[PDB]
Amino acid sequence: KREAEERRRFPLEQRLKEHIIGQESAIATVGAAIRRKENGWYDEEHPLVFLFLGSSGIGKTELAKQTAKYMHKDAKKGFIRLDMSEFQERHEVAKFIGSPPGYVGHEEGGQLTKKLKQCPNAVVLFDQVDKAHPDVLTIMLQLFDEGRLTDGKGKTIDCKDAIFIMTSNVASDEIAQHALQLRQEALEMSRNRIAENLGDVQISDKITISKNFKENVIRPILKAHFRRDEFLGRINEIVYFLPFCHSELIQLVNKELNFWAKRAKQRHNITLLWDREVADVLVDGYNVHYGARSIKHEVERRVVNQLAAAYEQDLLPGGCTLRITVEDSDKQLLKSPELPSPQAEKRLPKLRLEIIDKDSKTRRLDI
Amino acid sequence: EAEERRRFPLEQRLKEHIIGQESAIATVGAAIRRKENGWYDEEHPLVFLFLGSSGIGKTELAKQTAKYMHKDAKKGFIRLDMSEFQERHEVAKFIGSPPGYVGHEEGGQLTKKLKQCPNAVVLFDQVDKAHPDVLTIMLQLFDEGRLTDGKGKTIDCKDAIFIMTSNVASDEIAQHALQLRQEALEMSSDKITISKNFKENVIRPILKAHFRRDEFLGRINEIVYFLPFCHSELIQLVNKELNFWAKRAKQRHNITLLWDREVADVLVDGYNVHYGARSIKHEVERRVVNQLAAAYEQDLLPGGCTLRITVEDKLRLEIIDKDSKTRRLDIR
Amino acid sequence: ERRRFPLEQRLKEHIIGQESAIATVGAAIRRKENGWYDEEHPLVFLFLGSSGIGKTELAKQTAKYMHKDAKKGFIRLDMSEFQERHEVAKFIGSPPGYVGHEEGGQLTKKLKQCPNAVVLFDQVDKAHPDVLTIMLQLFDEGRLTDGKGKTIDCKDAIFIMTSNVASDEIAQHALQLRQEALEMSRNRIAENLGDVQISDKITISKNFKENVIRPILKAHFRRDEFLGRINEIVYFLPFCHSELIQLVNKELNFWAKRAKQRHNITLLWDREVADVLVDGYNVHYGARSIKHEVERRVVNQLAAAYEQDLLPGGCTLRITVEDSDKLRLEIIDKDSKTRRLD
Ligand SMILES: Nc1ncnc2c1ncn2[C@@H]1O[C@H](COP(=O)(O)OP(=O)(O)OP(=O)(O)O)[C@@H](O)[C@H]1O
Ligand SMILES: Nc1ncnc2c1ncn2[C@@H]1O[C@H](COP(=O)(O)OP(=O)(O)OP(=O)(O)O)[C@@H](O)[C@H]1O
Ligand SMILES: [Mg+2]
Ligand SMILES: [Mg+2]
Repeated sequence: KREAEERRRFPLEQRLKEHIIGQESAIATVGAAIRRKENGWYDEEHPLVFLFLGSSGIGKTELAKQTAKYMHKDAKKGFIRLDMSEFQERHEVAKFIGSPPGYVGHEEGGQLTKKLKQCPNAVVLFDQVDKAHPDVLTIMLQLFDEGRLTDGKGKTIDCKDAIFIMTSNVASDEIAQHALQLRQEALEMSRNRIAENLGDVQISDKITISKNFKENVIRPILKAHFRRDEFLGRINEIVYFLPFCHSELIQLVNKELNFWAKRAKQRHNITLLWDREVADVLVDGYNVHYGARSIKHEVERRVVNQLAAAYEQDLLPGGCTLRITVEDSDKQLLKSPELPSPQAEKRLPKLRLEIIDKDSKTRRLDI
Repeated sequence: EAEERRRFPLEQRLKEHIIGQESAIATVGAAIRRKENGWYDEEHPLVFLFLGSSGIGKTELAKQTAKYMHKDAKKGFIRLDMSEFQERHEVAKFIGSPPGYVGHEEGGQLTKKLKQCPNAVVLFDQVDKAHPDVLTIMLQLFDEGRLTDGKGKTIDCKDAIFIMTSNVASDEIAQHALQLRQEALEMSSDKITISKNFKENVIRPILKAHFRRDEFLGRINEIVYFLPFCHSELIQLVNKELNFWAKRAKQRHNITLLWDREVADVLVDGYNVHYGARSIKHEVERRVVNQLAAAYEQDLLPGGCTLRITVEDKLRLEIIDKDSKTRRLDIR
Repeated sequence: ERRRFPLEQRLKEHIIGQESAIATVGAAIRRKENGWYDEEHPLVFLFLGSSGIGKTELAKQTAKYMHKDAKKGFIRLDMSEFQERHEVAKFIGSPPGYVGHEEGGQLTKKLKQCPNAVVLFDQVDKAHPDVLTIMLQLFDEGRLTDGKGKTIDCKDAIFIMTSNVASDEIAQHALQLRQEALEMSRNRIAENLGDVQISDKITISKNFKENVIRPILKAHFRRDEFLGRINEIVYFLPFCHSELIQLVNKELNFWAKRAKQRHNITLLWDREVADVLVDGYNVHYGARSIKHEVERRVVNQLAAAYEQDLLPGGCTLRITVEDSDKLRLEIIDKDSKTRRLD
C-alpha cells in the first residue's frame, strides 16, 4: 500500500533524469507506460513491448539497466541481456528454446526459457536487433504476441507481464539528420523571438519528432529491414533517441568530472575542481559515430592517465585541493577561431593539475 | 500432560532453535497440536511435503520436530535419504529381498526400523532425487501406514509421522516471494504470505511433472512451503551464528566475544541468494573463526579476556581491557 | 609441533608455489586441529585450476599430514570411472536381491575402516551430475548408507575435491593480473619506489570469484545446494617464471639425490641450463611439462652414459650451455680438468 506513495515521493522520471540526462521525451514515455503497468491499470493479457531506435552508445542499455534496477533489486536475476549480433544464423534460434528430443542439449533446454522460468516478470533487453536476420525475430513474434514460449521439451512458459525491450541502431542516420534540422529550426525561432524582443513566452528545450516524418520514412524503413509487418504490429511503443545536444553534453562533462571528484574525495579526500575552458576542451572531442563513448574515452585519455600518474607518483597529498587547468600557451590558440590549413597537424591542448594550498598559492605538477 | 505442553508449546522451541519461517513453523505446529489433542484419525498417519530452496531449514525443521516427539533419535527418528534411490531396483532397500535370493534373511531396512519404533518420525530426505517407482512403493505407506516385508511380515505405522523435504517447486515460490520481497517489505505486524490458489494452479503442474501420480499427492496431508530469507532474518542468522561461536568459546575457554550493530552488515554482504543459511554459516566460520584459531595456537588469547570484532576504517579482532584501550592482534 | 613445523612450511618444502592455496588449506586444517571446528559438518574443499599445478599432490600431502603412514587413512575416488548415472551403486553397494549385495560398498567399507580419513574426489568434474546426490547426502551431515542399510557416520572426515572446471578462466585471469602487476612493477622501477616492500600476492578478485566462477560451476555441476554444501573453494594459479626456476631446481635436486643414492654420482648445474630447461615448458601441461622435459634432455643422457659403464662411481658431473643457438655431460676432475662425454 506504500508503493504508490513512494512513487509519488520519488517518481522514476526523476530517477532516470538523475541517472541519464537528455532525451526527456523517451523518459516521459517509458515512465508513463511503466506507471500504467505498475498502477494495475493495464491489460495483463499482453506484455509491455518497447522498441528504442537510437545512435551508437547513446545510453539505451543504460536506460534499460536503470529501469530494471528500479523495477528489481537484483539485476542479475530480474534483468536479462541478449546480444542479437551473435545470433545471425537460424541455429542460434535453437538456443532460445533448446534442441528437439533426440538431439544434443535436449536436457539443457533453452537459456531464455530457463531465464524466464527463473524470473517471469523480468526486464528483458535485446541489443542491436537489426543485426539478427528476422528469422530469429519470428520466435519473438509470438513471444511478444501472447507472452508464452514453447521450448524443445514442450513445456510452455507464460510471461504475460515481462517488459520486453528492443534496442537498435537502424535508421539512426535519418533521425540524426531530421533532428539536426529540428535543432536548426528551433534555434532559428529562438533567435527570431530574441530579435523580436519577446521574452514573455517561455518554451522549454523539448524537441519531439512529428507524426508525418515517422509515417513517411520510419515505418517504411522498418518494414523494409524487418521484412515482416506482423513483427512490427505487436510492438507496444516506438521510442526515438535524439542525437546529442550541446548543453546536455556540457552537463555530461560536468557529471563525468564530478564523479571522479566524488570518488577521489571518497577514497583519499581529494577535492577536484574544474574550469569552463576545461569543459570546452573536453566537449570538443565529440564524435557522433562513437556517441558518448568517444567523449568518455577522450576524458580518460586526457585526465585519467594524468591523475593516475600523479597518484602513483605520490604527488597528491591527503587533504589537498586540486584544480584542472588548460595550458597557458594553448588558451591563445583556443581564442582564435581561424580555419586551419589541411597540411598542418592539429595539437590537442594539454590539461594540467594545480595544487591550491592553505595560503592560496598555486603549485604546478609536471611528470 | 497438558500443563507441560502449555508451558512449552513447540512453536516456542522451534523459534528458539530455528529462525524465520513463521508460517511453516505455525503449519507444522498446528498439525502436531492436532496430533497432540488426540483428535486425529487413528487410521491415517501424518504426511508432509516440504517445498523450499537450498539452505532454508527443512531438514533441520524435521530433525528438531523428531527431537521433540522422541527423546532418542537413534530409535524415534528414521531418516532415509532419497539420493540412493535414483534407480528402479533401489526399491529393494525398503523391503526385504524375495525368498531364495541374496540378503533375504537380512530383511527390510524400513520394516525393521518401523518395527523397532512404530511411533517414530520418518524423514524421506530430498525426495526430488528418488525414482518415481519408489514413490509408488511408499504410496501404501502414506495411504494406510502398512508395509509388507519380503518374508511375508507386515508392519503397521498408523501412529507415525511422515516428513518429506523436496526441492522441486523451490524456484517459483521464491520468485513469488520475490514480488513479496517487493511487496511485504514495502507494505511497511508485516508477514510474507503465499496465495492459496498458487498451490493448486501452478505448483501442481510441477508436482505432476515430477512425481507424475495423482495418488501420491492426494495421499499427502499437508504441503508446507519455505520462504527465502529476508533482510532481518539474515541479520538474525548472522547474530545467531556469532552467538553460537561465542557460546562455544565461553563453554570452552571462557572467551567473551562482542560485535556491534554495524558489524553484521558486512557479513550480510557475504551472502548468495542461490545458497542458504549454510553460506552465512561458513562465511562466519571462515572470516572470523580462523583468526580466533590462529590466535589460539599462538597463545595470544588468555582465558577471561574480552574480544571485539571491528570493521576496518577487514574484520579485526581487538582485545578490550578494563581500561577501555583497544589492542590490535598481530596474526602471523 | 605445529608451532615449529606447521602445515604451511612442510607443504611449501614439499610443493613449490600456490601460496594462497596452501594458506587457505592450512588455515582450515589449523581450525580443525585446534578443536575449534564444528562437529556436524565435515570439511569440503573444491580445488580448481589448470592442469599440472599440484592439487592431487596437495591432497596426498594433507593425507600424510593427518596419518604419518600411507595406504590407510587416505581414500581417493577417481571420478573418471563414475561418468554414468548408475555408478552410484559403486558408492553404496548393491541393493538386496541383486548381484554383489553381500560385498557392500567400497566407499562404505573404506569409511568403516576409519571415519576420520581424508577422502579425495579426484577429477570430480568428469562425473555425471547425478552421482553428486550422494555428495549432497555426505556433505550435508556426514553419514552414508550401505547395501544393507548400515548408516556409517563420517563427521570427522575431510573431503577434498579436485577439478579442472574454469581452468581457462582462472589461468587467463591470472595471466591478466600478472600482466597488470608487471606493468605497474615496471612503472615502479621507472618511478624508483623501492622503499615499500611489494607484497607480490596476486589473488583472484571477489568479483571474478562471484560473477564468472559461480555460474560456470552452476553450469557444470547443475545443482545449487551442492555448491552450497561446499565449504571452501580453493583456486590454483599457474606458475610464474620464478616458480619454474624453483621447480627445475627442485627436480634437479631430486635427480641428483637419486644418483647419490644409486651410485654416489654428485651432479651440478648452472643458472643458464635451468633457464634453457624453463624455455622447454608449456603452460597448458603444467609442471608435468617440466618433468618429462628433464627426461627428454638430462636423464636420458645419463642413462645412455651409464649403459656403457662410463660412470664407475664417485665422479662429479656438470651440465653446460649449448652453442648451437650461438645437453653436455662433463666429468670434472679433482684437479678441475673437465672432460666432455658423448
Ligand atoms: N532457519 C534457520 N535458522 C537457523 N539455522 C538454520 C536455519 N536454516 C538452516 N540453518 C542452519 O543451516 C544448516 C542447513 O540446514 P539443513 O542441513 O537442515 O538443510 P536445509 O536448509 O533444509 O536444506 P537442504 O534441502 O539442502 O537439506 C542447518 O543444519 C542449520 O545449522
Ligand atoms: N606445484 C607443484 N610442485 C611440485 N611438484 C608438482 C607440482 N605440480 C605438480 N607436481 C608434480 O607433478 C605431479 C602431478 O601433479 P598432481 O598429481 O598433484 O596433479 P595436478 O597437478 O593436480 O593435475 P590435474 O589437475 O591435471 O589432475 C605431482 O605428483 C608432482 O610430482
Ligand atoms: Mg536446513
Ligand atoms: Mg591432479
